[PDB]
Amino acid sequence: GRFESEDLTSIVELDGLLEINRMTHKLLSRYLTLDGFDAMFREANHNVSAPYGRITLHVFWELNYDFLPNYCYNGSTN
Amino acid sequence: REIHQDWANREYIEIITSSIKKIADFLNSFDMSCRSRLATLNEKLTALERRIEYIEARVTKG
Repeated sequence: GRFESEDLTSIVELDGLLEINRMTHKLLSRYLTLDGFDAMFREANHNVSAPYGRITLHVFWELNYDFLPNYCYNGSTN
Repeated sequence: REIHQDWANREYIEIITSSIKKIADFLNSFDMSCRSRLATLNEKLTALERRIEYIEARVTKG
């Protein structure tokens, strides 16, 4: 939800938070018994029962609305 | 003399009671072990069930 509530530039923050969550799951799995991180991630993204998850839909929405008509490319710095 | 016979009978009764305590302690230990194993089995089964449901939810449309 936090990723969906911010622009596309929050993708790095989302990736970092997902890595933190994966680390926490790995730490907790030593004693407890939880599902694989992939299963939880897909259930949260609703990608288990749908071809496309929430992340890709939000990326497409941002590309359509906020990215293309607001960002100007610079070939020197890419 | 009756005293010696009483002492022997008290030996017998004590041996029987000690055997009873051995059995009782063993029973308690058995209850403690069996249950832990059962808990592990139950948790494994529960994990399998949820995983199976996820697999099923992942390979069906509506």
